[PDB]
Amino acid sequence: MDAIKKKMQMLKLDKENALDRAEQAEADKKAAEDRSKQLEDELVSLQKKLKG
Amino acid sequence: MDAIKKKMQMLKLDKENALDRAEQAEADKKAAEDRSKQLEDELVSLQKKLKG
Amino acid sequence: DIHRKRMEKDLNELQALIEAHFENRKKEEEELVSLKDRIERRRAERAEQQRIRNEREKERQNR
Repeated sequence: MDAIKKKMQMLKLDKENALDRAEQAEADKKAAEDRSKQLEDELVSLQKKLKG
Repeated sequence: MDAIKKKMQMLKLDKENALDRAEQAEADKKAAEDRSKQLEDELVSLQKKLKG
Repeated sequence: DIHRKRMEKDLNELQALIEAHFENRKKEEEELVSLKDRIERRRAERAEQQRIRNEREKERQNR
């Protein structure tokens, strides 16, 4: 009984960790996408420059 | 009893789904990161080729 | 489509599971009440048995 009582806190922590990890992964994905978009815009600008 | 068994199993399933969403986000993030590295490499290559 | 289904099912199944546990808990509560009632009536039955034993001892002494 005591085993399940104290280990339930551990289960709660595992759920919270999975939620936070998913949140952080989505945030880092958004940051990576933003930086990729800006790099793409700079690459097209420099390609136009090179063509000229 | 039996309800506890099935409820815990459904929870197990929810946790796997949460890890699945995290893994999907991380895979998309890895794809975006690979695109960013390729774009940065092309960008530096373009900048020095333009200078030349 | 799949994810929405998964959430819908998880929510409604969780509600059904909670209702099922409450039904088991109330049945256990009724069994607990009956258990206490049986404890008191077993006490009364033991009192009746000791009184019957006393009556039998008197009968044995009378003959």
